[PDB]
Amino acid sequence: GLFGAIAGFIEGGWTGMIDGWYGYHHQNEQGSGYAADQKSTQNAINGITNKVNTVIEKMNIQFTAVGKEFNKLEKRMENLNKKVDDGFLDIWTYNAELLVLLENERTLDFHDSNVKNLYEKVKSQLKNNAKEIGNGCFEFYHKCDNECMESVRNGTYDYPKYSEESKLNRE
Amino acid sequence: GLFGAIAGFIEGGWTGMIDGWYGYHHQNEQGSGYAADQKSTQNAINGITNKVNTVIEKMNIQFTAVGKEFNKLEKRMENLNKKVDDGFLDIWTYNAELLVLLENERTLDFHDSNVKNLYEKVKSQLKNNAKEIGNGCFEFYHKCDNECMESVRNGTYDYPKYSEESKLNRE
Amino acid sequence: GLFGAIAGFIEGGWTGMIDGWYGYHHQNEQGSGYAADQKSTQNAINGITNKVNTVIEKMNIQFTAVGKEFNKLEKRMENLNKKVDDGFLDIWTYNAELLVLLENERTLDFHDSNVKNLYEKVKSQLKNNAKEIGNGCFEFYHKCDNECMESVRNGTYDYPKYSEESKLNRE
Amino acid sequence: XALEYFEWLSX
Amino acid sequence: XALEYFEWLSX
Amino acid sequence: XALEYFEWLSX
Amino acid sequence: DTICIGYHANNSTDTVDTVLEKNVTVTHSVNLLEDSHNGKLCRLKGIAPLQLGKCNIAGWLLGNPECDPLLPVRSWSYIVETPNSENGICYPGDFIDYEELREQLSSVSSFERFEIFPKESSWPNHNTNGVTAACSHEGKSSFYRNLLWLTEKEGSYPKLKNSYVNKKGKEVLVLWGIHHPPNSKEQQNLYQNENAYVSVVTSNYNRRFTPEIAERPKVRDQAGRMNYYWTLLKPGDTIIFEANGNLIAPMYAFALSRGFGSGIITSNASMHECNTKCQTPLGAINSSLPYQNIHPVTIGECPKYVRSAKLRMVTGLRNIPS
Amino acid sequence: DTICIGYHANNSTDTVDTVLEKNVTVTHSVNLLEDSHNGKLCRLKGIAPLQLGKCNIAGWLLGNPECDPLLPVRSWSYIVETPNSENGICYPGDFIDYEELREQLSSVSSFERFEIFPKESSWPNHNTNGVTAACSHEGKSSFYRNLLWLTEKEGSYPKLKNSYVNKKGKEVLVLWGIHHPPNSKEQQNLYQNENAYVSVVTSNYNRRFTPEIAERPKVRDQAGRMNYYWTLLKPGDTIIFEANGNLIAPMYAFALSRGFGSGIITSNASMHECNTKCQTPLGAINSSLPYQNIHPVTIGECPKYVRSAKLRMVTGLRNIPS
Amino acid sequence: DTICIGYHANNSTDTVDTVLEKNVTVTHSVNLLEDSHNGKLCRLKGIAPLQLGKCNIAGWLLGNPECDPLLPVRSWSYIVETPNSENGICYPGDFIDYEELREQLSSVSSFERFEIFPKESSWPNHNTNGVTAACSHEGKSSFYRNLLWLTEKEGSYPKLKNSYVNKKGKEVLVLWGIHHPPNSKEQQNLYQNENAYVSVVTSNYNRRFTPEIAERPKVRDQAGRMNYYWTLLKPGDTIIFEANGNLIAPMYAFALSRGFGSGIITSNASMHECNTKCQTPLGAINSSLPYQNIHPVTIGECPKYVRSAKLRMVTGLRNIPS
Ligand SMILES: *[C@@H]1O[C@H](CO)[C@@H](O[C@@H]2O[C@H](CO)[C@@H](O)[C@H](O)[C@H]2NC(C)=O)[C@H](O)[C@H]1NC(C)=O
Ligand SMILES: *[C@@H]1O[C@H](CO)[C@@H](O[C@@H]2O[C@H](CO)[C@@H](O)[C@H](O)[C@H]2NC(C)=O)[C@H](O)[C@H]1NC(C)=O
Ligand SMILES: *[C@@H]1O[C@H](CO)[C@@H](O[C@@H]2O[C@H](CO)[C@@H](O)[C@H](O)[C@H]2NC(C)=O)[C@H](O)[C@H]1NC(C)=O
Ligand SMILES: *[C@@H]1O[C@H](CO)[C@@H](O[C@@H]2O[C@H](CO)[C@@H](O)[C@H](O)[C@H]2NC(C)=O)[C@H](O)[C@H]1NC(C)=O
Ligand SMILES: *[C@@H]1O[C@H](CO)[C@@H](O[C@@H]2O[C@H](CO)[C@@H](O)[C@H](O)[C@H]2NC(C)=O)[C@H](O)[C@H]1NC(C)=O
Ligand SMILES: *[C@@H]1O[C@H](CO)[C@@H](O[C@@H]2O[C@H](CO)[C@@H](O)[C@H](O)[C@H]2NC(C)=O)[C@H](O)[C@H]1NC(C)=O
Ligand SMILES: *[C@@H]1O[C@H](CO)[C@@H](O[C@@H]2O[C@H](CO)[C@@H](O)[C@H](O)[C@H]2NC(C)=O)[C@H](O)[C@H]1NC(C)=O
Ligand SMILES: *[C@@H]1O[C@H](CO)[C@@H](O[C@@H]2O[C@H](CO)[C@@H](O)[C@H](O)[C@H]2NC(C)=O)[C@H](O)[C@H]1NC(C)=O
Ligand SMILES: *[C@@H]1O[C@H](CO)[C@@H](O[C@@H]2O[C@H](CO)[C@@H](O)[C@H](O)[C@H]2NC(C)=O)[C@H](O)[C@H]1NC(C)=O
Ligand SMILES: *[C@@H]1O[C@H](CO)[C@@H](O)[C@H](O)[C@H]1NC(C)=O
Ligand SMILES: *[C@@H]1O[C@H](CO)[C@@H](O)[C@H](O)[C@H]1NC(C)=O
Ligand SMILES: *[C@@H]1O[C@H](CO)[C@@H](O)[C@H](O)[C@H]1NC(C)=O
Ligand SMILES: *[C@@H]1O[C@H](CO)[C@@H](O)[C@H](O)[C@H]1NC(C)=O
Ligand SMILES: *[C@@H]1O[C@H](CO)[C@@H](O)[C@H](O)[C@H]1NC(C)=O
Ligand SMILES: *[C@@H]1O[C@H](CO)[C@@H](O)[C@H](O)[C@H]1NC(C)=O
Ligand SMILES: [Cl-]
Ligand SMILES: [Cl-]
Ligand SMILES: [Cl-]
Ligand SMILES: [Cl-]
Ligand SMILES: [Cl-]
Ligand SMILES: [Cl-]
Ligand SMILES: [Cl-]
Ligand SMILES: [Cl-]
Ligand SMILES: [Cl-]
Repeated sequence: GLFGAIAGFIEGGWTGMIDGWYGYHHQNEQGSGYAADQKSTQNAINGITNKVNTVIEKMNIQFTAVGKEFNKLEKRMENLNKKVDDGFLDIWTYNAELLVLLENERTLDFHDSNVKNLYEKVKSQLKNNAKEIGNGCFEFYHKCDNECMESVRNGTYDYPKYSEESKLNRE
Repeated sequence: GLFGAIAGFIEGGWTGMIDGWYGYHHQNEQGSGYAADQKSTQNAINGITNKVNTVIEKMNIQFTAVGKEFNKLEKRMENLNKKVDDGFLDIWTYNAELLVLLENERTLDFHDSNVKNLYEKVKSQLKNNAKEIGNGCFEFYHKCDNECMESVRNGTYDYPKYSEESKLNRE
Repeated sequence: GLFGAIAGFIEGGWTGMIDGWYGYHHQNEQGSGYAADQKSTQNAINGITNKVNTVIEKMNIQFTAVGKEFNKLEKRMENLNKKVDDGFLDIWTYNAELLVLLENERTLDFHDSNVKNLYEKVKSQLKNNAKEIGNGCFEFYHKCDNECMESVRNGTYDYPKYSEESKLNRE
Repeated sequence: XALEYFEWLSX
Repeated sequence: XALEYFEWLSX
Repeated sequence: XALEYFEWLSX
Repeated sequence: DTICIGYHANNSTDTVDTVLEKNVTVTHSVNLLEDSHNGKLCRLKGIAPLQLGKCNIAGWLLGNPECDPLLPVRSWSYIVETPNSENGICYPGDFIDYEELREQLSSVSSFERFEIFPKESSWPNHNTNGVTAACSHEGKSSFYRNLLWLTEKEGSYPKLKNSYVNKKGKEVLVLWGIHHPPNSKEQQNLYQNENAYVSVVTSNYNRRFTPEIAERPKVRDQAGRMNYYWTLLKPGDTIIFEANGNLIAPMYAFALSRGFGSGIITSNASMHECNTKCQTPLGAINSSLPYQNIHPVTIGECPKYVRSAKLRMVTGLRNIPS
Repeated sequence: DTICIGYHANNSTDTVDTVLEKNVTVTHSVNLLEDSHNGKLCRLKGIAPLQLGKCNIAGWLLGNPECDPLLPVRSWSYIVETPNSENGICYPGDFIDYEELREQLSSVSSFERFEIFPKESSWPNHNTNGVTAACSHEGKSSFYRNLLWLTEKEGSYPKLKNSYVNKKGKEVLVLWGIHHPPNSKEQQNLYQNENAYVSVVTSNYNRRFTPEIAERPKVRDQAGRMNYYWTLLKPGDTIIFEANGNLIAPMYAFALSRGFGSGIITSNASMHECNTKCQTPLGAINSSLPYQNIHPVTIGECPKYVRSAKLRMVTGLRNIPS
Repeated sequence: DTICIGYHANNSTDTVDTVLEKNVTVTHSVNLLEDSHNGKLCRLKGIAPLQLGKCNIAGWLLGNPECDPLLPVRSWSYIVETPNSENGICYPGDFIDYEELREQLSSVSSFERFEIFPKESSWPNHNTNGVTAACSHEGKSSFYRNLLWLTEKEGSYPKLKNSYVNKKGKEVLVLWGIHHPPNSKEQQNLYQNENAYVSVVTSNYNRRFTPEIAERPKVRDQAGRMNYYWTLLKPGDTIIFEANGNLIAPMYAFALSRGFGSGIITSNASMHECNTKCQTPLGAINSSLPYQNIHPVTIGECPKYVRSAKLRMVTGLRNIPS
């Protein structure tokens, strides 16, 4: 994708993360597991909800539209009515299909961007207390219990608190 | 946004930067202050000017268009004229509103990208002579006077010149 | 551009890379040269081929459309037929020009993104065994022969294999 | 309309 | 048209 | 249609 | 100790198209294109349609004997004709401004069939029993229920002049006919005047009709012709008929109410005990989706018709369970 | 020592909509939708409109006595009718191809009213003083200023035959009328011939008119009718009138010039001393914006009409003064 | 040792426009807008067009003597008229529903000109040698090849009544004319009856024509007029003509086949030995591109017409050889 995360440096998705679009997997002494990031997922849901609803809203209700009849001496008017109906139909089929394609492209890009931004947010929180081991994962240079993990997930990671131990393990 | 800078890792805007869209704030011994980056601001202005003008240009001048009248035995033609006027109106209302929405989205994204690119340009100029302290700021590992600051702003920062002192403070 | 690579931190293109859109230039003891990255180039070609073909496909074949004639007592019908033809023409000229502009913008952005993603892929492969010397180039902290270079190009670079020597030169 | 994909969503 | 937002702009 | 820009392309 | 950032995958097999790539499997998506109908004719916002059975508009309005007579008063939401309408104009001839009349009926929501000129009371000194085999019913020769074939009585056709004042408080559709014999012998035997004429006037309508006698190819075994005319008599206005021959007089007329959202459709489907907000000739649509590819002809509040086979919007992610 | 990268914020409260999000406060934006008018009728590119006052097109063209007579020659940029036009056709009857005539006038930029057939000189041996109460003026019974009611003189209506050769170098709009008495007694008292006829010919026009006598409901206290006809006589061509009764003759005709960008509008507003490039029935628009939501009816160079309430393009940034 | 990442540059000078920026030089691009034609009239899918030479539709259908007679049977893909068509209606008068007839011919793919009423055999006791100078050929006075001017023979014009039964298995276009002398003297000298009439009937057509005598401005040195009429006789149906004067009888008629994709165009170009899938009045288009800015009038399978001067899609990169 455009931002290089989804199907990029993060190769695949997680069937095991069932409560959100974007999130985390962790592994420490207490155990391992998945936990979606609800803030970013909720933001994305809000956005895409507004996009879908926008698409539906822009199409007005189609009120009654039926054919007309013409006698054998009104061929020109019949063909003009037909030219009108066919023209409008062409234009609306075109508009609909194109709008759906464009918006689909932008939606996948939007997701890709959300995942990348989340990754970068974590990276900038952790700094050199952990190392990037690829595939969107970080390996801590210190012990990170459930409380530490949660501090990372809810954006309150205390870098100085583990800076020393990390410096020692990093050597 | 899509690039994660505006309302992202750079939380808010500067009411104190009054001479441009994107720019800098600095703090050293000689004092502190704001200074917009004119190159990027001018590029963005050029772009968005061309976008606005493009939107206006694509809409041709609407020349004279008035109603017609039909007698009581021309109901079909009256309804066909009406179907034509209403169809064209639907299509143009749709086109206008959609184009404005799409372009607005792309414009905000464009700004976000400009701010991120500026940040990255500075970061790559400074390297390890400074540290990222978050919120789009850099803390120098050396004394950076007005001349140094300006060298950073106009893209001529001399890394080797401060490399030693920076290495010492970074230890 | 939107991702900051093309005409960005990678100032210009390579007339000497004749076999692809994106790729590499290398310099070692055995010599120097250009080699395009075929995977990314092929991906981009697939994408843009599908875009062009999509644009062509959305426009249906224009079947026979000729003018009609009206007597001196059918001015209203003549003007209505004219209003129909001119309306449809306006709408299609608008649609065509706008679609081409939008898609052009997105295409340049797409290329920019491909180049940036390739650069980042290499960077993440090399880590601290090399240093970013700007302009999209990396300087190795170790000897990188043709085999090493190729390992970088086809995504199998062995970081531990050169980690020691690199650490020594980096000191 | 709403995309009710998760139960914790806010909709 | 021009966006005259700053006086140093080039317009 | 095809963009035959390089001969190694797959088209 | 490790923490990883990732994204949702699931088992979904929904595919969408994009501009750079077709056929992408995604985790979540919404279909914007309605393609299902119930195959039935339904009520539209609680009002049943007007079904003409074996008749088309012409056959119903003229009063063709072959169709089952409708109740005196009807109200509807749309009018349905059947594709194979065998009973229309049964006596050969042109129906002037018929298409315009259909277009008028397209915004009518109710009719009341009332006797505008009573049979035994409006045309004294004339015969009113004229029938034909072109308009047969149950084998026997018959005639339009709404019209009356006035002919000579006791060897004479005196000039008639009758009128109706519209006090219904609504528009009144009045129909009549003008007969054209194939020869002057029949013209004399029927109307006793070779130089006959018919005159019909209102405040805004003014037409005169003259018999045109000539031999014509047989249509429904008839060499004669019958031209059908109509006018809408405004509330309070008066219509006047005057003739000394060839007038196929009005007997029943229609008091008409106007409405919105109606129309005339040709359909095969059957009426059922059901209700809908959107009706097509193929069946009713129950949907809030913005598009439909079922039929271009719609009545009520319907999605916009498109030719597309598929319009699916992705909401979720590119699905990679690998 | 520190340096930070940031972006503009200001006090602006402009909001725009996007696809992902509605109602976003931004630093800079442009409005593309014009919604303001001056509520006046103005000159269009320096040319005043043609105002018909109490008349519509019919009343002006026929010469209804109740409207203030216009100057002999006029030039305009658009034609204005008032919603409540009480003075139109004052003597009841049909105006044939009236709508087509309006459509012709929609591209006319100038007229010259000239006497095509002088009153005391064109119809000898006939009376020209016929008047009616349906076309009253200042209480007294009167008649169309542009037409002349020819009747019998001294107990006789001799066959007339007069002609006009168009040497104006422009199209000449010629109007006439055909009278239809309610009975043959009046037909005789007026035109002395029961079998009357009117004939009008040019190089490309050819029509014959026959009186059709019948009793009719009173309209403006008239049981008779008057049908109005018109034709455009090409430069150099000749029109010929020939009749022995029922002809409502032309007296004044119109030399017409063609132009572009004109049209006919119905408006309430008043003419002011002002100039514009775009005129709507509600008022004039002074704008270079691409869209307007003021009115679908426009004359001149106007923005495209849309139903939108808002079309605002963001140019600046997402505004976060926090 | 170093490795660099970069992107393609080349020598291309192709420029495209974007929304943020105009006129961008790129490495690769595709043109979507066709702007080239061959300046010739060609075959369309292997079928040559119908060229009318000096005639328009009217002149060809009536049988104007000045145009080179076509082969008895023709099949075409589209009809071409020349801008300067001098030979059309040669005897002055109105061609009723002419435009509708053109629209009918727009879906006709073949004709067979056959003798519907043989000259010396269909109108006994009448003269068939009538000619005029308005329809001159090689200097001499002549007449329409497809029509026959019936006049009085030996001081008498007996009532004629002839008919044709359509056994061609296709629609048959039948044309006729009605003559209108400028005075009753000529009416008598030609048709010996002052109260003449013409009657034309089929199963679905029914019209009666009456001479209208009046002096008229000379057109092509003729004060008389000739009105032209037509009808399409369905397979198996019968047309009947009946008259005692003024009938310009049919002699040749057209058996017509229907087709698709045809039309009528006005063009200057010449027919060449070439074939195309798309034909415009300016020349043929050989292209698979989605748009064209050559001409709004197209026949066959053509790109969509737009006003654009340029529609170029970028496929490659921003080209920076620096
Ligand atoms: C976010 O995470 C931080 C770190 O886990 C949480 O801080 C803990 O909060 C609990 C309350 O249940 C305290 O009793 C713990 O002692 C806290 N840990 C620390 C570091 O002291 C914080 O509560 C979480 N919530 C939010 C919204 O920030
Ligand atoms: C950009 O910044 C560099 C660094 O401030 C400027 O170099 C200074 O330019 C002035 C001229 O006013 C010299 O006298 C100073 O001595 C320079 N400083 C150094 C590092 O020597 C440069 O002038 C600025 N302008 C541009 C366009 O680069
Ligand atoms: C990708 O590059 C790696 C490194 O150059 C290649 O590994 C070499 O492959 C050749 C086969 O021609 C072996 O004989 C060499 O010994 C390999 N080098 C090493 C590191 O042992 C690999 O073949 C390349 N191909 C792919 C598709 O990965
Ligand atoms: C995977 O998705 C399929 C739908 O394609 C699910 O199948 C449904 O399963 C539920 C309950 O498990 C049933 O009520 C439905 O009848 C099934 N079909 C549909 C159309 O919903 C399936 O459950 C999903 N499985 C997992 C593990 O996510
Ligand atoms: C569209 O993509 C689908 C994948 O969703 C393709 O279907 C798969 O095709 C592969 C190869 O034949 C099969 O192994 C899978 O089992 C198919 N999946 C399913 C669920 O059928 C499909 O071939 C693609 N269609 C096109 C025309 O591109
Ligand atoms: C903030 O923006 C407002 C507009 O909403 C400005 O108000 C204007 O102030 C100027 C001079 O300060 C006056 O001439 C105008 O009459 C005011 N209204 C408008 C509509 O412009 C205000 O000045 C701005 N303040 C700051 C600090 O930027
Ligand atoms: C659109 O956004 C505006 C903000 O510009 C909202 O208006 C603000 O609403 C908050 C909450 O009520 C108030 O505290 C602010 O004072 C409002 N601002 C102004 C200037 O009025 C507004 O509510 C939003 N509208 C919708 C429907 O979303
Ligand atoms: C640069 O592009 C130009 C086209 O603008 C090339 O010119 C063509 O050269 C080939 C062979 O070199 C000739 O067959 C063509 O006739 C030339 N013109 C065209 C329109 O193709 C030129 O070759 C290119 N040069 C390089 C070095 O890429
Ligand atoms: C469009 O861009 C082209 C570049 O492709 C401009 O043409 C160049 O103009 C410069 C300045 O005059 C010249 O030095 C180059 O030689 C021109 N190139 C060519 C190949 O002609 C052109 O001026 C631009 N047009 C507009 C209106 O923007
Ligand atoms: C309904 O009519 C269609 C023709 O429109 C015909 O194809 C179909 O067989 C009919 N079906 C039924 C059930 O009558
Ligand atoms: C129409 O479909 C919706 C979706 O199930 C359902 O809620 C509703 O009851 C249906 N309405 C009727 C009248 O069947
Ligand atoms: C103008 O006419 C409109 C009706 O179109 C009416 O609503 C309004 O009251 C009138 N206003 C004035 C000032 O005459
Ligand atoms: C129209 O408005 C513009 C904007 O102020 C102004 O420059 C111009 O003078 C106005 N024109 C007239 C004639 O009022
Ligand atoms: C063809 O006709 C056009 C007018 O449509 C005229 O401009 C042109 O001179 C003509 N050219 C030729 C070769 O006849
Ligand atoms: C039309 O042009 C294409 C492109 O060269 C060519 O392949 C084809 O032969 C041409 N067709 C004809 C009939 O000239
Ligand atoms: Cl987790
Ligand atoms: Cl600064
Ligand atoms: Cl290389
Ligand atoms: Cl009749
Ligand atoms: Cl029911
Ligand atoms: Cl009349
Ligand atoms: Cl003034
Ligand atoms: Cl005639
Ligand atoms: Cl050939």
